[PDB]
Amino acid sequence: LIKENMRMKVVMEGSVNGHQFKCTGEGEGNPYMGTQTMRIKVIEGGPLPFAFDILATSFLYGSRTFIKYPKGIPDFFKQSFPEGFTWERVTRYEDGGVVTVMQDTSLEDGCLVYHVQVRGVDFPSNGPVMQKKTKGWEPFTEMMYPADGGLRGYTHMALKVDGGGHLSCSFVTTYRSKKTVGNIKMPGIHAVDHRLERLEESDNEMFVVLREHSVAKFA
Repeated sequence: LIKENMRMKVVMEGSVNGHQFKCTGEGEGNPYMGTQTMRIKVIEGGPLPFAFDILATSFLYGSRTFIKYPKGIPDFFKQSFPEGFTWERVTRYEDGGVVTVMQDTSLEDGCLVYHVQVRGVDFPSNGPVMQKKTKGWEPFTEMMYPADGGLRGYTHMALKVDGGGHLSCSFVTTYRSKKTVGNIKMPGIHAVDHRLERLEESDNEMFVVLREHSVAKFA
């Protein structure tokens, strides 16, 4: 079901500090090489009065079908099809800011389909997120842990800010299979190294291309 080339489509809706928005994306990648690209438009609530970087990890640090797994580490995500999987996340940001995310991953007529619900609160008004002074995500390692027939994902990420700073951010994600028939071979503890790059942006972040590279390894 997961071919060497797979397309994906994404609808994201939510709010940050009360500012409502909607984004749509489409893209493609090589699930077995862990590489993917997505073109994203802000279709409602644009221009966003906050850094697009806070959303970036939910379209893609939200696309876990595109991880390169070695034979000996079972692939929870590709095994979950045709039904797919969900992920739920809470992210806490240095200096205040909490983002809660719920995501559904489905496969419809050979295309991966993502729905994402985002709610950000308590970002300080004069901070880099609400002032649009962020400079992208550093590469990051997500630790994957087996948890009662799904996976717990743990990442401690650094959002770059203007003037050479970072904001530390902690991501706890629960990945749950929607499989109603069939089996999943469960992996052990492992790591996934991710590189998420924002390229080809428009001036006010109404159009953004994201590129991600995700490779699994022993912990």
